[PDB]
Amino acid sequence: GSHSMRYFYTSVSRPGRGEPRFIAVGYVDDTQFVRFDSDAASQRMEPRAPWIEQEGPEYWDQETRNVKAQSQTDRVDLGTLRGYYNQSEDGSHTIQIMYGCDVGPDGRFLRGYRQDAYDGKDYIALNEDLRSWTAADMAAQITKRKWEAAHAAEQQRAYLEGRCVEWLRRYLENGKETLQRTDPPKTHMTHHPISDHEATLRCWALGFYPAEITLTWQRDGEDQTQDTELVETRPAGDGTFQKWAAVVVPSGEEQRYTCHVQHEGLPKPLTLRWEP
Amino acid sequence: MIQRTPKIQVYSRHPAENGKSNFLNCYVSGFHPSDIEVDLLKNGERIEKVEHSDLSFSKDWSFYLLYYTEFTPTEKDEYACRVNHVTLSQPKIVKWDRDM
Amino acid sequence: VVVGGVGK
Repeated sequence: GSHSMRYFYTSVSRPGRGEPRFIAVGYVDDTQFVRFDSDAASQRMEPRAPWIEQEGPEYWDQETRNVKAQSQTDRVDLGTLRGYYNQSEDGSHTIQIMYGCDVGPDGRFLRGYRQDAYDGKDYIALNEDLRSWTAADMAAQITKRKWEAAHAAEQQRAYLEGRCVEWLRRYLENGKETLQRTDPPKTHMTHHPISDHEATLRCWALGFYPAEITLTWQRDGEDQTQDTELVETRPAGDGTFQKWAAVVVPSGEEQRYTCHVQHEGLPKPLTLRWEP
Repeated sequence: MIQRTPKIQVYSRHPAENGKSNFLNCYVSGFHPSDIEVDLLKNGERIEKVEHSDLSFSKDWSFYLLYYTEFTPTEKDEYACRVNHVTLSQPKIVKWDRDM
Repeated sequence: VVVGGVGK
């Protein structure tokens, strides 16, 4: 399959409570492999997956230096953006950054991304061509002009097409025993009467990786949305995911309903029907 | 500025069997800003030593965290997740239902 | 790895 590497940075100002809280996490697909937390005792980039632990001391030294430098840029940027939006020195604000690259099954570059937020809203984004920016507002237009003048796109493009894909390929090789797994969902259905005339059918998917999955209820082969509940896909905390979909049905009509399960790890999609 | 209220799911890592060791999870997602208080409750009392995942966020910039503890479910013990967040007027409690 | 930054 295709693979992705993504980094997620959060910087939160806490005026009068010291420098901003900076948290960085790194993912390959849905697997976290590193973290940095400005508040933690180590002051180091730290491993969060077994297959990254084999990286030598030079890896940890350089990752720590680079992520600390980015936490300092974000600290300065919180001050600049507070200025741009004419905000009080007293309020807490948040910068978020997501960047990364996708590779195909051949390990070759497909796409790169870099997107920044302020207070939970789009601020500035690197365009698909990795040569130009989209600003969300007039403050971000100021950033866009500074970034055009500094040729910031060129540095992002060189990383995203170079070190990003090169190191993603290396991680996919070092972690191949775990990162190339497709754990199919283990499924079951439950039945609970709600009244003398209605029952809940709940279709379960457990123990699957990656997270992407579709659960659909049909009645007589037609997609149902009314009287359904679909929960958000959730982590089990063991490297797998869980999801369920429920439908409320008339009592004695359970057999008209089918739950369809689609996942990368299934040779063919599964269909479950309430089996008395 | 925008804020977003936390979504909460409370569930076990494996299907619950009375007397068998398991993990109790409270998955808190869709919230902004990042500052949040999450307690796991056993019979209305705060469980100590609860751990959580590293802060990350979704496509819409909203945050998510997994809070978890090792536990042994029994027939009579009730578990819940209790969340405080700047967006809530009072603590939000979700009780653990074994089939949710 | 992380990227090798221009102030906003």
